[PDB]
Amino acid sequence: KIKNYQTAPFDSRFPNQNQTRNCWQNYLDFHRCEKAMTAKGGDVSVCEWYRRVYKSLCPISWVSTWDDRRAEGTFPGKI
Amino acid sequence: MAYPMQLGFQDATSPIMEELLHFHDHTLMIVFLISSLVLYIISLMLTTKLTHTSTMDAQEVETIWTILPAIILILIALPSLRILYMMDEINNPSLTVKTMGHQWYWSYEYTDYEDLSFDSYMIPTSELKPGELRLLEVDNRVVLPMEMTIRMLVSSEDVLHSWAVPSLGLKTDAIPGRLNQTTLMSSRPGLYYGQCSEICGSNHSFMPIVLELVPLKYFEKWSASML
Amino acid sequence: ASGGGVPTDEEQATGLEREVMLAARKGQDPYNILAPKATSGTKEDPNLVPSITNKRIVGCICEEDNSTVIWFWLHKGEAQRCPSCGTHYKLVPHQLAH
Amino acid sequence: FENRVAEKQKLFQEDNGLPVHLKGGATDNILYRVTMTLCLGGTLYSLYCLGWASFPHK
Amino acid sequence: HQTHAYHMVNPSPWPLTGALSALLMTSGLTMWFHFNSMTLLMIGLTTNMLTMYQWWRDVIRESTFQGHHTPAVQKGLRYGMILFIISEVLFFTGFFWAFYHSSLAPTPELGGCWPPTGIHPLNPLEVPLLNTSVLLASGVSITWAHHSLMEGDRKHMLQALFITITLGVYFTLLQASEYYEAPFTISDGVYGSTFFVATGFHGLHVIIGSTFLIVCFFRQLKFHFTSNHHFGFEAAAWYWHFVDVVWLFLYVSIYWWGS
Amino acid sequence: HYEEGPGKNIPFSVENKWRLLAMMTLFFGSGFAAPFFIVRHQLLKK
Amino acid sequence: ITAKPAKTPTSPKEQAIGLSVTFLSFLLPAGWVLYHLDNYKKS
Amino acid sequence: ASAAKGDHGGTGARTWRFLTFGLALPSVALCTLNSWLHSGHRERPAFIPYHHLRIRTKPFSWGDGNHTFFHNPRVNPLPTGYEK
Amino acid sequence: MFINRWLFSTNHKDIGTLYLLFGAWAGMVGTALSLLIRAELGQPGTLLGDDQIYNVVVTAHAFVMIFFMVMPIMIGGFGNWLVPLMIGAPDMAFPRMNNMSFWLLPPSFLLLLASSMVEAGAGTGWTVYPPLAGNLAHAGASVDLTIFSLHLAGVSSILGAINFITTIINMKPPAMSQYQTPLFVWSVMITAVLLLLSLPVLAAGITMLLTDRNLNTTFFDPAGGGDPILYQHLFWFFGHPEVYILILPGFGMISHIVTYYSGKKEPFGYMGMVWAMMSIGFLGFIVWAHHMFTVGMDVDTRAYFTSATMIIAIPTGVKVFSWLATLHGGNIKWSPAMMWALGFIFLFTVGGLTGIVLANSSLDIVLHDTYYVVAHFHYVLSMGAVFAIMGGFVHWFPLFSGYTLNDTWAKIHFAIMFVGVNMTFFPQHFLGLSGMPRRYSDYPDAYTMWNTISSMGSFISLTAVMLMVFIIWEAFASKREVLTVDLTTTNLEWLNGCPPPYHTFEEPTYVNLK
Ligand SMILES: CCCCCCCCCCCCCCCCCC(=O)OCC(COC(=O)CCCCCCCCCCCCCCCCC)OC(=O)CCCCCCCCCCCCCCCCC
Ligand code: HEA
Ligand code: HEA
Ligand SMILES: CCCCC/C=C\C/C=C\C/C=C\C/C=C\CCCC(=O)O[C@H](COC(=O)CCCCCCCCCCCCCCCCC)COP(=O)(O)OCCN
Ligand SMILES: CCCCC/C=C\C/C=C\C/C=C\C/C=C\CCCC(=O)O[C@H](COC(=O)CCCCCCCCCCCCCCCCC)COP(=O)(O)OCCN
Ligand SMILES: CCCCC/C=C\C/C=C\C/C=C\C/C=C\CCCC(=O)O[C@H](COC(=O)CCCCCCCCCCCCCCCCC)COP(=O)(O)OCCN
Ligand SMILES: CCCCCC/C=C\CCCCCCCCCC(=O)O[C@H](COC(=O)CCCCCCCCCCCCCCC)COP(=O)(O)OC[C@@H](O)CO
Ligand SMILES: CCCCCC/C=C\CCCCCCCCCC(=O)O[C@H](COC(=O)CCCCCCCCCCCCCCC)COP(=O)(O)OC[C@@H](O)CO
Ligand SMILES: CCCCCC/C=C\CCCCCCCCCC(=O)O[C@H](COC(=O)CCCCCCCCCCCCCCC)COP(=O)(O)OC[C@@H](O)CO
Ligand SMILES: CCCCCCCCCCOC1O[C@H](CO)[C@@H](O[C@H]2O[C@@H](CO)[C@@H](O)[C@H](O)[C@@H]2O)[C@@H](O)[C@H]1O
Ligand SMILES: CCCCCCCCCCO[C@@H]1OC(CO)[C@@H](O[C@H]2O[C@@H](CO)[C@@H](O)[C@H](O)[C@@H]2O)[C@@H](O)[C@H]1O
Ligand SMILES: C[C@H](CCC(=O)O)[C@H]1CC[C@@H]2[C@H]3[C@H](O)C[C@@H]4C[C@@H](O)CC[C@]4(C)[C@@H]3C[C@@H](O)[C@@]21C
Ligand SMILES: C[C@H](CCC(=O)O)[C@H]1CC[C@H]2[C@@H]3[C@H](O)C[C@@H]4C[C@H](O)CC[C@]4(C)[C@H]3C[C@H](O)[C@]12C
Ligand code: CUA
Ligand SMILES: [Cu+2]
Ligand SMILES: [Mg+2]
Ligand code: NA
Ligand SMILES: [Zn+2]
Repeated sequence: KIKNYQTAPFDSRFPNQNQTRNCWQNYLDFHRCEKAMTAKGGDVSVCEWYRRVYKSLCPISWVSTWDDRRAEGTFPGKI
Repeated sequence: MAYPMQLGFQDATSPIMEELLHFHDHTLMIVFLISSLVLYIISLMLTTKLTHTSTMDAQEVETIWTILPAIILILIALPSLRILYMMDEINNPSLTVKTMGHQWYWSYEYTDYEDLSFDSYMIPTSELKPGELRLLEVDNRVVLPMEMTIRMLVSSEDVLHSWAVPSLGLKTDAIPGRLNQTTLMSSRPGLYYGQCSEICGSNHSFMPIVLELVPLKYFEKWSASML
Repeated sequence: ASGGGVPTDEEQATGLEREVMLAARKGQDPYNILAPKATSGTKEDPNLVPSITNKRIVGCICEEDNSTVIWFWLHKGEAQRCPSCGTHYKLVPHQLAH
Repeated sequence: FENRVAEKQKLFQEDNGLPVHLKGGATDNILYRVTMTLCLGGTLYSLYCLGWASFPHK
Repeated sequence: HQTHAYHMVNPSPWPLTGALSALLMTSGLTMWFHFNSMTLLMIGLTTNMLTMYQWWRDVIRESTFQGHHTPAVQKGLRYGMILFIISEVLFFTGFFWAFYHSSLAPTPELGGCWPPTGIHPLNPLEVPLLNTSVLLASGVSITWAHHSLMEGDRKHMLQALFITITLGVYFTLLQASEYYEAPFTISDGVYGSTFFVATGFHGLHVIIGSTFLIVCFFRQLKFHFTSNHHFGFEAAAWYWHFVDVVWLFLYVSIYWWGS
Repeated sequence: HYEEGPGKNIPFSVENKWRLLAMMTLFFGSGFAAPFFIVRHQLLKK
Repeated sequence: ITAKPAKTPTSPKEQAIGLSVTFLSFLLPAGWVLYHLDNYKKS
Repeated sequence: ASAAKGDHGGTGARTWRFLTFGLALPSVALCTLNSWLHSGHRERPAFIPYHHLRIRTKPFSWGDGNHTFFHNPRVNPLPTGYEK
Repeated sequence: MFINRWLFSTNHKDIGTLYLLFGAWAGMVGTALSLLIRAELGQPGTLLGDDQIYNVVVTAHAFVMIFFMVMPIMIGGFGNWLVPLMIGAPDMAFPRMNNMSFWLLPPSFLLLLASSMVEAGAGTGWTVYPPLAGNLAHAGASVDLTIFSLHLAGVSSILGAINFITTIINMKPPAMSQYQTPLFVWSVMITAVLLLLSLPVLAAGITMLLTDRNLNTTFFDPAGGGDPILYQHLFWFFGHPEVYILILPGFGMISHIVTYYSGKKEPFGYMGMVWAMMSIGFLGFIVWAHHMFTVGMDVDTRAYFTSATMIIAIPTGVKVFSWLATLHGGNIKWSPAMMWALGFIFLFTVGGLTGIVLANSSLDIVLHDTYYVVAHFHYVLSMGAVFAIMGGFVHWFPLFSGYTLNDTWAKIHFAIMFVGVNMTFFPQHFLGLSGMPRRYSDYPDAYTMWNTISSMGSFISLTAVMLMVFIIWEAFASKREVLTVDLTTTNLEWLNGCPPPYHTFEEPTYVNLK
């Protein structure tokens, strides 16, 4: 719905060679949205865009390490 | 790839690399001119019995050899900067692929739709198949669709490395904890080689990069079969 | 608020420091701290170059603002001329330390 | 305290041909030998350590 | 006999003992970090202290006792000190660069914010502010000491110099307690790294400067300084001001802005 | 002071050209040989 | 520049000797190590 | 700026002493008051094994290799948490 | 007396001599390392069979050539010997501290040789970038001993800088302004200022690497929020000024040699020469990131660094053309020193021009970390510095020793070296353009031809170095004492005889104010 995604589009907020924050921001956004939805009684499907973008941009080991830390309670980012 | 006795750049595979060839031709002409001129004048100053050892005035000829060089530098900078910004232009890719450097091999990840990933190691010289290139072949190549704008994201999981493909005009350092972006676009199908370009220890010389450019349709079946 | 107890150079300076100080007071420069002023440098009015031996290296800045300094040994005896501008210099030897 | 600089000036300007680092007397000589012995000995010891560290102790 | 005012120094063994002590300290640090032994380091630090003591003792002998410091020699020593201080400024600049580089673009590993997640900075209005008033005050008192010396007032020179030193020691003690009380350590990421290495090197400079002042204090007690010739004191004062200014930058950058 | 003049302002002797040849040969030869022996050292440790 | 004749002239024979000795001091040690490179690689 | 005081007719030893005792030391006294007032041990925060903190890539060259140089048991947790 | 003179020295000439001896010895070490590099690359395959050893060899080659050969010779050797003589000063401002700048080098060299002896050496590249240089990829004492070597070499040079700047500012005749000092003296002062400002930043940076390796700091470790790129900035902030530090005293000696053998009383456009060196010095501090065009920097930053870097060609051009204008109309003396200077002018210009090709970030993407860079710096730095050193050495050897060299042998030496270095390095441009990476122990088969020729060229240069040693021996063996020297009126350093007495200028020169 409103998707049909090929890959993460150009984001004017991150126009330079260093894309580290682009990955990080979308990872955060997806998880913040996922928590809002699961909490207030709504659907995680609205959080889809962020999931696709961070999935396309973020290295597997980063996503993996971050997931592990959120589970351990050591994720330094605010979610 | 480079061939025996090559003098200049590998043949341009992308529009940007073509652009650089022309810019290099332009600049190299200038380099030849100035170096030969200097060599010339040296020989000119040394081939005469005529002398003039008294004090010579400088605030006049110094204007010439200050303004001319400045103009020549601007003549180089203009096309240099035009290409630099052109490389930077927003292109909007159809695909995103990531590569992680490791001691000593590269791994690739195509995670736009499916979670596809694999390691890419150099084929040992003893295991090369007849006709294959020593130090250049890898077990798993980087299959990519030709004639499409692709976003390459480069990083590392240990020390620094550098992902390069001379034919496409590419070189982006692989730094741990950082995600470097570059765009790739091959005008032709084929196999394009590159080698790790940042000293990463013992096997820095042995962790090549091999891109395999095929039509989109073949890229898609390859991705499926690679899951 | 105030008082004394701190020695002065006059009372405590010693060695070469003291010599330079006492000489400067008499308006002398035995240790070549100052740049000598030129005479007209003619045959009759040569630049007098003090020395404690029978020769001293002279550096001549022929014209004001020249970056090139002309160097040569000035020997005791008849006045010599700068190889570049011809101005005259004459050595006036010995003494300093009584 | 009293100003005894003049005494020290006399002692160090005394024409005995001794270099400034030994001109204070026998203590200078001792301190010097201690310093130099520690330096030279310590250096020999470092060379030894280098020899030791140069080889693998598996 | 020479007829210029410069100083030809007697052949000295200190440059060699100094160089060797440098080898002993670096070798020692290596032996300590990797081969768990402090023997070399111990000898190194010892010969180093011995070298500095004898070398500067000789400089005092050459100037106060032998009179080799004519105005020309003193002029050169002034340039030497200013240049030395400049090199020290550039050294600190490298650490301030490291601080600003990390703090201005906090990486995801820190939580993408500064200070990092999990770091609770010291309150800059507490001991760090006290430390600031302490160094600023010592800057005033050392200026009083200098004017006293030049006006020929022995008692007040010693009084002002003593106050300056006490303040330097007070700063050092306060900082040492701050180091102990701090909830973060040098191993607490880039925050602890920049904090302790930068303030640490500064702390070392305060200790060096204090020592230099103490040396001037004793030389003053022994009447070495005249109301006009006292370069050792002037250099210690310039060095002390340098230390004071580095603190102001540290305070503003690391303690205040970086909190 | 010290001896002055040609062959006297240097830390080595040039009184005998053959002893000098030996000195120079050891001096420069040791420097040039060092890397070869260090490489040999590193290959022989493992 | 002008100079006086050699106080201790070095004849052509003496020069061949000096040159030879010089070249050998560089070439022999290095050559030895290089020659025995295989003996080192695996031992 | 010009401060808020005045003198300047001749800055000498008396003036700098006036500043030492009339401004500088009193400032140190006030800051000493302020500090030895707002002190008091603040309740140490709950331990969380954050990966960017308590870094250990090589043991320290002292003690058991796991304690920082100026380790304070009360406020400095080890990689595994606060001590006994 | 021997120990007093040579271990406890406070004389600028004797200290200069210790530096020339140290530097010549270091050059032998640096040369052997370079032949080991080229032997490994001499034919396809592996020679050493241990690439960590190859990397350790490349790393040590650079440190030795830079810190132990070039700097000691140019600044400590020629600088100590010539600067006081050229301004009529009795010695350096701090003649005792000067001795410590010297004595810190042998320990520094020992620490470097130690790092290659212990563990598996530091196979990091002379840039020592982490994480490769960190305690995980390079565990053990090696990298730490390397860092300490640099600390001692850094202290030596910083103290030497303070000494030279003070001496040049404070010890000239009362009537001589800074605009009346020789160009070599200017080149040393400017070099000293760059050293003074740049070395402390390196010191800061390598100290941070040391603490990351041993005190659990994470300045360059992403896990603690650090950044490997920060080290690069700190290194290169020192690194670029360093390359200008390596060439400046060379520019100074070249000006003297060219002026001297053109039979001129002065170099053309003195003030333009001063201006050029100062501008090069200034600009040399704002172009460092051109060593980081591939690390992933903003495009605007890259455009700035490309531009700032190109501007250096202007002041550099004024020097080149001024040397040529000094030759113009001269009564040319084809001495061996003049040949080195002329070779310098040409080879330096070639290397400088390829540096301008590299300044373009666009092109650098493809040239970075390839042999094109190695070719660039071996022309400007290797040939440039070595040629200036050889020219100055042959020119001033009679002043330092009191003996003359055999000119014919010296000309033969120049010829062999000229062939050797061009055969060794010219083909490397081809290797770079075609894509061969630097720091490689082996290469794809296509690169075989140029690598073979390059390694052959390296042996030619070895022959030249061995011959140089023989030539120096012959000079000392024959003992042809100097009698007369031309142009002493504009070359003060020669005015006190060959060799000049222990103490020169006990009675200073007389210079009128007018
Ligand atoms: C040693 C190996 C030589 C191999 C030669 C080529 C074989 C070709 C086969 C067959 C040739 C024809 C078929 C292939 C054409 C390929 C065209 C190409 O893609 O084009 C680009 C290529 C090839 O460029 C060329 O088109 C080759 C140019 C060669 C210039 C040589 C000058 C040589 C001088 C002395 C001999 C060399 C050593 C000393 C060099 C001293 C410094 C120059 O790559 C370059 O850019 C290389 C050069 C890099 C920049 C150096 C700049 C300053 C150099 C010299 C100034 C001298 C001035 C005075 C005049 C010269 C005075 C001495
Ligand atoms: C003697 C030392 C020395 C000197 C003087 C220079 C001088 C210059 N260098 Fe070079 N350089 C090095 C030593 C030196 N370099 C080293 C050691 C490295 C590699 C380090 C490493 O990675 O290990 C390097 C690397 C290097 C790089 C990084 C390449 C890379 O890693 O990808 C760049 C980038 O711009 C560069 C540029 C230049 C430029 C523009 C000059 C300019 O200053 C040159 C100017 C001179 C001329 C241009 C010629 C004379 C001028 C004229 C005749 C006038 C007319 C000219 C024009 C109008 C163009 N250098
Ligand atoms: C001053 C700097 C200097 C000098 C002179 C040299 C000289 C030489 N270098 Fe260089 N080299 C570097 C600095 C220098 N190099 C640096 C910085 C690197 C990069 C390291 C890295 O990547 O980390 C490098 C890397 C390097 C490589 C690339 C390695 C790789 O990428 O894997 C190669 C390859 O051929 C090479 C070869 C040589 C050769 C054959 C010589 C010489 O044989 C050429 C001929 C010169 C001489 C033989 C010197 C003679 C001098 C004397 C003996 C002094 C005499 C003294 C008196 C008279 C007082 N060097
Ligand atoms: C545990 C913490 C550690 C503490 C800190 C560590 C180190 C500090 C070290 C030393 C300094 C302390 C005292 C110095 C002691 C004796 C000085 C002796 C000379 C003397 O008594 O000097 C007098 C003034 O000193 C005097 O009041 C002495 C002055 C004391 C000043 C500070 C007291 C403040 C009082 C309250 C005022 C605050 C109000 C603020 C107003 C606004 C400010 C602008 C002037 O006299 P005279 O007749 O002109 O001189 C004849 C020759 N001496
Ligand atoms: C009281 C304030 C004054 C500070 C200095 C006083 C004592 C420490 C000893 C030497 C310090 C000198 C310079 C600083 C070097 C490293 C930073 C040290 C700053 C410091 O002391 O920081 C401490 C760490 O100590 C540590 O590791 C320190 C470990 C001690 C070993 C020192 C390591 C030696 C490395 C020196 C490198 C030398 C290179 C310098 C080159 C100069 C130019 C060439 C902080 O304590 P912590 O427990 O982590 O947190 C406190 C939690 N309650
Ligand atoms: C965010 C960053 C964080 C880190 C910051 C950390 C700290 C901050 C910085 C600084 C503060 C520290 C201390 C300041 C206190 C005292 C310093 C001493 C100055 C002093 O008191 O200087 C006096 C006079 O000024 C003189 O020297 C004037 C003469 C100077 C001579 C030496 C300079 C020579 C060096 C090279 C020359 C430069 C050329 C300029 C032109 C270049 C154009 C590009 C002493 O006299 P003198 O030498 O005989 O000279 C005779 C001239 N009157
Ligand atoms: C000085 C007078 C000349 C004026 C010219 C200007 C030059 C330098 C001063 C400017 C410094 C402040 C600029 C900061 C603003 C940008 C904030 C920022 O964010 O910059 C940061 C680094 O700045 C940093 O440490 C900056 C750290 C400092 C580097 C500059 C080096 C010069 C220092 C030596 C000079 C000696 C002076 C002696 C002192 C008295 C990080 O870099 P980014 O690329 O953003 O990375 C983020 C990515 O995820 C997205 O791409
Ligand atoms: C636990 C403590 C140990 C820590 C290690 C360091 C310890 C102490 C360092 C303190 C430095 C003490 C220096 C004492 C110098 C005494 C000699 C002196 O001060 O000598 C003076 C000259 O100045 C001169 O050389 C000026 C000499 C300048 C020296 C200043 C150098 C500071 C040293 C810093 C070293 C570390 C660098 C930082 C590390 C990262 C003598 O001339 P005057 O004073 O005019 O006398 C003449 C009159 O009497 C005539 O009437
Ligand atoms: C990993 C650990 C690395 C450790 C490396 C340690 C290296 C060496 C350690 C031992 C060195 C200490 C020995 C004392 C040195 C004193 C030098 C000094 O005080 O030198 C003076 C000159 O410098 C002046 O003034 C002003 C300059 C004063 C310089 C003080 C020397 C301090 C040495 C440390 C420098 C660090 C560089 C700082 C930047 C990072 C005096 O000059 P002299 O020629 O002596 O005399 C001239 C006579 O006319 C005097 O009457
Ligand atoms: C550029 C200027 C800087 C030069 C380098 C600075 C030198 C710093 C010296 C640090 O040395 C020390 O090291 C120790 C480690 O060996 C300590 O002992 C300790 O370490 C132990 C050994 O395991 C324990 O037994 C103890 O509890 C104790 O804390 C210790 O007190 C301290 O003196
Ligand atoms: C990069 C710089 C290097 C330049 C190349 C060196 C040029 C050649 C130098 C000659 O050196 C040697 O020659 C040998 C062979 O000709 C060796 O002998 C060896 O080989 C033998 C004969 O094959 C034996 O007689 C002995 O046991 C032996 O060790 C070997 O010792 C060595 O000294
Ligand atoms: C004894 C001497 C007077 C002059 C002289 O020595 O003849 C006096 C005058 C001022 C000095 C003192 C100053 O008043 C400052 C200090 C104040 C005291 O609380 C402790 C000692 C103190 C550190 C000093 C000790 C004292 O012995 C000094 C050195
Ligand atoms: C004014 C100054 C010194 C002149 C003197 O006092 O002798 C001279 C020295 C070198 C000159 C510079 C150099 O000749 C290089 C440039 C040449 C151009 O003709 C003018 C600007 C230019 C940048 C010059 C400006 C100015 O005339 C300079 C800077
Ligand atoms: Cu990976 Cu080089
Ligand atoms: Cu550079
Ligand atoms: Mg690179
Ligand atoms: Na090889
Ligand atoms: Zn004249």
